[PDB]
Amino acid sequence: KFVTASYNVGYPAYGAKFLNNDTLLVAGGGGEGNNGIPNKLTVLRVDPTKDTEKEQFHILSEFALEDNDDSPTAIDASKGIILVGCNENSTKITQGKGNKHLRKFKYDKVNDQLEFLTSVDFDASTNADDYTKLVYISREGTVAAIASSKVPAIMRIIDPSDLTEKFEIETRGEVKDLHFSTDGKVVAYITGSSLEVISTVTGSCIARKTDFDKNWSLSKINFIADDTVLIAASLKKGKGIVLTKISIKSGNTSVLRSKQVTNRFKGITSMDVDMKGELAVLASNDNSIALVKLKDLSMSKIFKQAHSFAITEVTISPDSTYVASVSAANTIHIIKLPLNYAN
Ligand SMILES: [K+]
Ligand SMILES: [K+]
Ligand SMILES: [K+]
Repeated sequence: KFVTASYNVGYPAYGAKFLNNDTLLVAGGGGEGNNGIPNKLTVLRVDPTKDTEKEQFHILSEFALEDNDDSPTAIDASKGIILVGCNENSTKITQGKGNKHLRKFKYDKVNDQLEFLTSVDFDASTNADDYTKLVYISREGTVAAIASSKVPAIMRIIDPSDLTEKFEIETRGEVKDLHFSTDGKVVAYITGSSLEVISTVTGSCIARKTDFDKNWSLSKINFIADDTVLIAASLKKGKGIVLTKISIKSGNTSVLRSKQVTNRFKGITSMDVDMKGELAVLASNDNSIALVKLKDLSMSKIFKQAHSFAITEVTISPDSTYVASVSAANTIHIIKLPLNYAN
């Protein structure tokens, strides 16, 4: 019923995104050391049904980042535009030489090749410990949002064409996760205990919510419909994951439905929702990939030990055919779903 396949990409992977139905973008590396381990962007064609590794995972192109660059920490892609969070060498950073840590690439869909376009230093930081925590770009590729680990927490909303900052949002607490609505006109973000919704056009508040259970730690957020977000939280005391749907309208929010979908794990490291808005995928702390059917908020399948440790990102192809996950254990896990699985 499910076809699965695994591949060792050759370096610890920290980001993954599907460029189309069939093509996976992966980013990561061994970091800045003179260690014989590359820092790379890798583009692969995947087909988990085939018999050999070369057929299941075909590498279309690779971009070698600097051997003395940090490993990439975050990526996203939309319509051939690729945005990558990646510190330069710590020495260059520390000695005030500049940190072009937000980089723009182009994937040529016909050439399959990767091109470095331009990069920019947004944080103006001289602390090598600061990294780009979140990188997201809207479906149409017209707006993006990035988030530093640095203090105080700031969300920058930028133009992906030339990497200019549209506006700077000083968030109140630490930004946990982040998502754009499908039209790209709204970005929603979460801290550990609040939801904030902002227009990407004006920078104005649209809606806000802070009355979550005090035992909840908000973890991830994805849009599932035009005016509806899905928030994943973990139990502070106890073990479990709550998925909640919150509707956003006219300055107010309302909880459509809330439900704990499992008690098997303590927390999750990644979440994605398919474009159809029907399926959610979770990557757990204990290294599982879980499939959640959004109509019922029910967990319908768990792939135990899909990586050996640290699952960094999970991504669903636009046709809802493949579920891809990558980890710091150097592995890529591919799941093929039966057609209309969630239905
Ligand atoms: K290296
Ligand atoms: K890194
Ligand atoms: K998200």
